[PDB]
Amino acid sequence: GAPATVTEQGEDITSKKDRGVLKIVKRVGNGEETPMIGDKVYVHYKGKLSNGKKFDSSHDRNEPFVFSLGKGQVIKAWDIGVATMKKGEICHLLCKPEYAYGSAGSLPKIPSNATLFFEIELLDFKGE
Repeated sequence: GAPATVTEQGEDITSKKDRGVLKIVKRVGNGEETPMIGDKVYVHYKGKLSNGKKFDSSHDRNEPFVFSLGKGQVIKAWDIGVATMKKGEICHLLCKPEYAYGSAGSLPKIPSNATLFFEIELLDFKGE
């Protein structure tokens, strides 16, 4: 399924080249520009564990997830991954634990040492 495919066929987008964050572009976005550091980004997402269980989805809330890019407001894999996206893009992101919740996890749903799968849609980005 999709998690296996991004694991086996995804692009390493880390600057360290450690395969900690893998990406596949699923829907091509608009033009060329990607957000810049500090922009207010609006996304929809769904996340799953490696046991197949969905842990969260913004679609279920009828509102986007909003954060300031490149400021450590989200897990490392998201700062890295969302920075590569075009407006309107949908991607799949595989996040090894060192770029996610590490040994701590996120209690109760995300266990220790968890590799995470996300589908992410970049809705919009704005400077303030």
